[PDB]
Amino acid sequence: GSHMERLTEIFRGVLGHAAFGIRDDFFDLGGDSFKAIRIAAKYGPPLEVTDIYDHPTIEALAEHLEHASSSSIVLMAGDPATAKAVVVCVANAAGGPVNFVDMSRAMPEQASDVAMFGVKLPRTEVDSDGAMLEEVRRLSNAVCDDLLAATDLPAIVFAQANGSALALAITRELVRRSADVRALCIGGALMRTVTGKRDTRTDDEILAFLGKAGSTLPAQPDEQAFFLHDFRYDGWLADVYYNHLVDLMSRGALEVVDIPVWCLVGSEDPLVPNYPVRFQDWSHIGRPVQLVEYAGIGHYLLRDCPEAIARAVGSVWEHVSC
Repeated sequence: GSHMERLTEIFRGVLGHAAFGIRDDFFDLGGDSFKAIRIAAKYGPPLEVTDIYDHPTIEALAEHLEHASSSSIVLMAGDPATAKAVVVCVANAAGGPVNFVDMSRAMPEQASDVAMFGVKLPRTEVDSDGAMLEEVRRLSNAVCDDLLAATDLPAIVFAQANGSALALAITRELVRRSADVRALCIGGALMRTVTGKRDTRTDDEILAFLGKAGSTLPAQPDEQAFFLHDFRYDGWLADVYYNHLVDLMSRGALEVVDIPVWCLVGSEDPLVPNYPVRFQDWSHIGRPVQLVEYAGIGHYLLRDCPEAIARAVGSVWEHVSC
C-alpha cells in the first residue's frame, strides 16, 4: 500500500515483533547490516541499504522516498561540486555500498577533498560463464557511464578483496575511454596468476572460511540465504573475470596501464599471508605498485580500521594530485 505501510509491514516481519512505531530507531531495537539488506530487498528498488542508515525511522525514510527521484552508483560522502577528486568503491562478495558506511563517515576528516561513490551490485541472473563475462562488461560500462555523467573529476578506484575483480574491469574501461583515472587501490587481495577453481563448497565450509577470515555468518535462515546467494554469485563473477585476465596474460596480451596501484593489506590477514612476495604481481595491471601494511589487523580493514582506509585514499589522491 502506502510507503510507510509497506515499511511497517516489512519491519514487523524482519525485526520479530509487531510492537513497533514509526518514530523508533531501526538499530535501537535489533536492526543491523543483514536486516537492513533484507529490508531493502523486500521493499523494492527505490530503497537502498544506505538510506536506512541515513534514515533509521519509517517516517524519515518514507519522506526520503518521496523526494528520492536508476543509477549503478550511490553517493556516500562529499559533493562533486566542491571536491577535487572522486573515488569509486567496490565491495567484497555478498556486500555493497553498506560495507563502506564507516569509511564514508571518516572521509570528511581524512580526505575532505574526495567524494565517494559506492558501486551497487545488481547480481543479474545469467546462465553461463560467457554470459557472466558479458554481464561483467555490461556492469563495468554502466558504472563508467553513470560516473562520467555524475562528475568530471579525477577518479580513484578502490576495491575490497573480491570486489577487485569488478574494480579491474572498471579501471580498464576507464582507460579505454581515456578518462582521468589516477590510481587503483585494492584492499586485502592479490592478483590471480593461475586459472581458478569454481566454488563447490558447502554452506558449512563457507562458514568455516568466514570464521578463518574473521567474520561470522548470520543466523536467520533468510538472511543466510541472501548472504550465500550473493556470496556464490560474486565468487562466480570474480572467478570468470580473473580467468579471462589470466588467459590474456598467458598469451602476453594483457596491457599494462601507466596507473599506480596501492595494495592495502592487514599484517595478520589469514587470506593473503604470502603477500610479501605476491603483492608485486599487481605489476601485470599497473605500475608502480605501493604497499601499505596495517599492523595487528586482519582481512577486514573496513571493519577494523575504516578511518585509516579513508586516510589512505586521501594520501593516494595527494600523491596523484600533480
